[PDB]
Amino acid sequence: VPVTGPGEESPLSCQQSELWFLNQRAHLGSSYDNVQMAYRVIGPLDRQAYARAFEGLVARHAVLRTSYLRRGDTYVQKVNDTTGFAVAFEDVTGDSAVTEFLRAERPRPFDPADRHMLRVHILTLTPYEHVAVVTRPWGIFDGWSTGVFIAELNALYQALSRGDEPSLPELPVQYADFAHWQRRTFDADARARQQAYWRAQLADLPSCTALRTDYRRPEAKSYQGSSVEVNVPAAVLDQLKRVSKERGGTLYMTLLSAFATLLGAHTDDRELAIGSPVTNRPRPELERLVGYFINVLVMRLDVRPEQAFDDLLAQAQRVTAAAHEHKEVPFADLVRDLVPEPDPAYSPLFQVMFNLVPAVPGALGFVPLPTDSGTAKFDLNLVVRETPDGLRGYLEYSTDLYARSTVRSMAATYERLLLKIVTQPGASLARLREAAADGGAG
Amino acid sequence: VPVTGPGEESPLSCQQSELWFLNQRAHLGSSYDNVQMAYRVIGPLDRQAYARAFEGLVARHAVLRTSYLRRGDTYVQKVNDTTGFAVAFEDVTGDSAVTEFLRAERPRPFDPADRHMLRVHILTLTPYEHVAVVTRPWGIFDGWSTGVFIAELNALYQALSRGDEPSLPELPVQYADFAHWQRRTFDADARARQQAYWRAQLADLPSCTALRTDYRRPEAKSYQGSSVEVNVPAAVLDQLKRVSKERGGTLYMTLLSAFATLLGAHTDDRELAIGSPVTNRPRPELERLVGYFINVLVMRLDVRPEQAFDDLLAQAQRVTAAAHEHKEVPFADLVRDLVPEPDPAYSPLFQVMFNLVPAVEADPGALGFVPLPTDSGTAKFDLNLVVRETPDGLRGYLEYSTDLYARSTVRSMAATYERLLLKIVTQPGASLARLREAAADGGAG
Amino acid sequence: VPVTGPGEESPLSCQQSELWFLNQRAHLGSSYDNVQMAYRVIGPLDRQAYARAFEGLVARHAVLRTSYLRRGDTYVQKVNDTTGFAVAFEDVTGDSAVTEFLRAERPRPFDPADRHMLRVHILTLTPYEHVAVVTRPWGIFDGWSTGVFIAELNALYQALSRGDEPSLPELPVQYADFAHWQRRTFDADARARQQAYWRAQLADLPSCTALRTDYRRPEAKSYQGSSVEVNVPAAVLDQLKRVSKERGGTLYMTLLSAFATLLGAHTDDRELAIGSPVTNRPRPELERLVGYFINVLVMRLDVRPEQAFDDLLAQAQRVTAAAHEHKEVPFADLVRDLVPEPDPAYSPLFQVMFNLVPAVALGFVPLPTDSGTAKFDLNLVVRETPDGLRGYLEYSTDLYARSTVRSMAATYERLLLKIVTQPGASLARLREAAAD
Repeated sequence: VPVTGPGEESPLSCQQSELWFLNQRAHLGSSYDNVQMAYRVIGPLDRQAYARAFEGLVARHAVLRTSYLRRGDTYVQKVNDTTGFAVAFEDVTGDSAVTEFLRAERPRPFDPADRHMLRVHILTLTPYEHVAVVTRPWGIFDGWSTGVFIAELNALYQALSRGDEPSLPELPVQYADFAHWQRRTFDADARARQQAYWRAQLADLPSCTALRTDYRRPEAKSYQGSSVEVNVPAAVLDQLKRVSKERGGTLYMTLLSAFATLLGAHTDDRELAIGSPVTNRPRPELERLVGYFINVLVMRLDVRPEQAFDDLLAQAQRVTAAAHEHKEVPFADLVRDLVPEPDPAYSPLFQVMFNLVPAVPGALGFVPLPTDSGTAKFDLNLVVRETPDGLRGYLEYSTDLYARSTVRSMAATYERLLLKIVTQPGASLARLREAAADGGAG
Repeated sequence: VPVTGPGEESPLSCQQSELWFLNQRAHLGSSYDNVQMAYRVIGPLDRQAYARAFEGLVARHAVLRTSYLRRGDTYVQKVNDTTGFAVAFEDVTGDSAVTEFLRAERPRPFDPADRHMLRVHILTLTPYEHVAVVTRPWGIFDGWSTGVFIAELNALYQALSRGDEPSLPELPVQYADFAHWQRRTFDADARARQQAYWRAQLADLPSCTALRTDYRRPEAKSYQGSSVEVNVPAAVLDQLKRVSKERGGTLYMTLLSAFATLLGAHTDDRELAIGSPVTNRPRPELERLVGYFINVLVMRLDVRPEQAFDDLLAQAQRVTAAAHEHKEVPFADLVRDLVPEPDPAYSPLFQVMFNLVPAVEADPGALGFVPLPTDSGTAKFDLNLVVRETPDGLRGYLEYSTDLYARSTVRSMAATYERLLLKIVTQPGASLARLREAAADGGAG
Repeated sequence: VPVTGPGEESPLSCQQSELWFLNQRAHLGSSYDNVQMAYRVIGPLDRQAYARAFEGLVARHAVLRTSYLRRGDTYVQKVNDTTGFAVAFEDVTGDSAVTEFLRAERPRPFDPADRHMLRVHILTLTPYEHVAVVTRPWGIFDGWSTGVFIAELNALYQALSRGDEPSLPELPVQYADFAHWQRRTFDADARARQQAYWRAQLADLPSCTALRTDYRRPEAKSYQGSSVEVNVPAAVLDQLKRVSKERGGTLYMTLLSAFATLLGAHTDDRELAIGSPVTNRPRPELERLVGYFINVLVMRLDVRPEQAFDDLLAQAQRVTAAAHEHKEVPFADLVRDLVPEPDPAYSPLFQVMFNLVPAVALGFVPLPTDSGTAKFDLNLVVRETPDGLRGYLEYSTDLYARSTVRSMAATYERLLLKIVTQPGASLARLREAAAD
């Protein structure tokens, strides 16, 4: 129930603890992690209608028009009005101008005192070719909100291109409403409970996994990265679904177990810590809001190589079930508590990350543009998503520690490990790794 | 209508002029064109039922059990009974072992007098992983026959795994009946007319296209090569279909015009010759038969760079419509008549080929099928673009001769083709030079 | 003595009975058996001088410019001049490009009427890195001639690069003179005697060795294969050379006995036939020529498991000594006279081969080209080197997986140790000891 008005300074929610200005780094800059979306629109596009669809979308969701101000040693959020938001138009000559503009437009800084938190550009190449650029600061909204945003934008464009009017269901809940409702159902007792659980769980855990890289770890992190591409056939994915369903688990647990099995080849550690972002939407009134509902949990797994994959699956199921009950406390709290002195040479509390993204006549075609920022916050980052023709995704690595060929071999090993898990229903981790290694020179 | 009795010799069809033993090469071997088809089976497979499904496939299609006997200075085809065919079983440990076994199995020779024209291997890895291998000589059946083969194989296996009896459509006619009908439905006047048309159409054309290559052309072709992949997004494919249907043509003409536009950047020739295999199944009955129904036609296009792409599209539509009217005479006869002595350095009458493959059209304990790569390492032409249309866009590969090209040049060619399709979509009235310049914003490859 | 004039036609030698076009296979191709020879040249290389070195090398050796003409039911050889030969230059960027170019270049055909029997390519990678490629058909010259070829090429390049004059030993005779002399000596009586000896020696022998294979033997050989490496330390090689000396034998006999001991674990037969190429240059004048002097002889050994290794070594002594007295008759004639109707499933008269080859600014790094070809079931080729024994075990991919062949190679390397330590043990005892 709405408890906010104009000019109200409302407290930040639990998930706004890492927006963009609370994670400053001296050697990187203040805007190194701006999130940019680039698309190519193919077909006869009405520029004015499409821009007015963006304006209506910004006026609909209140997060895109929210500001923040410093209040002593903490920060607060403030809601502005939609006046002053305009879609910029530029004429470009070819793809070289487009890529130069994309490269020179993302790193321009956002400010907490800025009144609109969205920048929209429409680049016109020909009357049948347009590029839409959406860039926003970190911590504004997540991938689920990105899908909602894109679907709503498509609906608004289809409605508004003609003489019609925007016709969408209203949003009874604003983000500040969710913040207040969460904050009143959140006390020192629950915070202390979850911090105690996570300090007990992350006990006696090495500060950095013994990942045998290619190049010796630098004394300081440069935060430069790249990515290799991952593909899994649809038949293998269907068999993985069948395997997971009859074992009592889910697909995420199976893929996390496979990732843990892969990383056992690059380290001799008995325990492995992998970070994993989860969504926090515990209410039927929150599947349409555009906002940041992502909290990172750390998963600990036992990767002894003489055990069966079934035992690893059961352990991963138990760990995942336990972790989902204590996902309220922010990760930054755990970083501050359990890591007093962070070493600039590696990330705190984990160095690898696994992320399963949720699925989800005059027409227009949309081809996403390649957006490779070159940033890698951790040593490794496997982001995969379910698709009708199998599993698609990529593996992001820090360029200081690994060579491209080794990361390619790792991705191929993951793809072969999934098949070997499917086809060998009783093998051990070492047996599965040996079976996957027979790739025919890769 | 069926006009052949059991154990009757029948004449060869026009498309059977390209089998494998009528086109031998001294330094290459008789089995250098063997076609191998390997795929992986995931799930609980009944090996014996699958072998019986293969045997039923062999017993159902009489091309798979047809011999070729020499009568005078020509050949005739005889159909045998299915007895003698068997599936071979091997236990294989690993995937590199599978690759070595596949490389060893493919070049094994086939004989024209052999009673069956098929080899089937089932390789057991685990009780839930098998590899099925099918090998045949060239000229036995084509890709549409491969689709029919796979579909009826799956149907037979579903019928046989449980204690049922197969329910498959009865085949109206045999391939020998088709050959007899084709022999009756011409009195050598149509053949002479098609000779005349193709002799007039291909006249005054250079013997070899003046393509620019990385390496110098040897005095004798080696017939080795590899390929690089081609990928086009589904949105671009849909917009290409929209444009092609607006212009009144088909998608094949648009893709062929795009290929002709790409090739004009690597040659100073004003006019190109591109060969393309086409299907000739001119009755409803033959549409489900397993056999060879393919002929190759040479496409002659004018690629002057100052013309609009619409003019090239119209010319391609005209040429393609004209070529499909004279597609019954074999390409080998054209080579014999127009190229009395062929230069061993290059292939006759064309050196680049374009092929658009027709598109291929849920139990709880079902089986998964994953195709396995088959890198034959062969190259019959300088360049060979093979693409097929899929629900997720356009898939294919660009095959090239390793006597002439490095891999980076062919990668650049494929990327330029993929960019050219998009630039064709987004720029209606641009010329060929403008299209090439717009597509050239790809970072030098 | 030279008995050949310009433009004279000479008869074919006995060793020329297996060139490449007298042994064609229909399904394989005429050029499936070409020999490709690639090296890497590191340092500042004068390319024109090195090509001129190749031209002078082709002019020096008359086998490289010899044609073969059909006169009746047989062939004759004619020597041409050095005009028409040239080195081909290419700019290549990368190593995968070099590999692909090498794979493309080898299978190009050779014709018997060609004036030159070589193809030389110089691939420029950088102005300080080059790749030299030499390709020839089968039956032109052997490994001894390859060593002579390389040494003389290097000498010519060293002489020509620094503006000097070439100084090479004069060739006393030419290969056609050797063929003329051979026709005079081995005419009608030695042929009959050797044919009778080989008919008596290879009688009552199984058609095919009953080896145990991973896969079922196909109805027709495909001639595809691979290989695995074989490595032996120098101390072991020295001990083997010593233990051969105490018996009066040589290293070849000891290695052949060890190879036969290895094969007895995979076969239940009491008799083995092993083929082995043999050098035949029975004159001082023939030691420096470039040509083909190789013949294949069949060695028949008894491998009963209760005998000691000493008895097998003595039997190898006897058999090897007896075979070298009858090495003039070609192997093809023996196959024709002994195997009238060959079986396409296997090779004639033997299926396993053992080949021991004799031992041998800019830096040179060879580029190993694996052809993927196998003419027999198994083929052990070992080279003697200062650091030990180097070579490979080539196997047919129709019959064997790689793991079995690697296990065989490791067992052979261990069996050499077991032979060195205790030569008095039986064959079964050494087999059990070496299986660990």
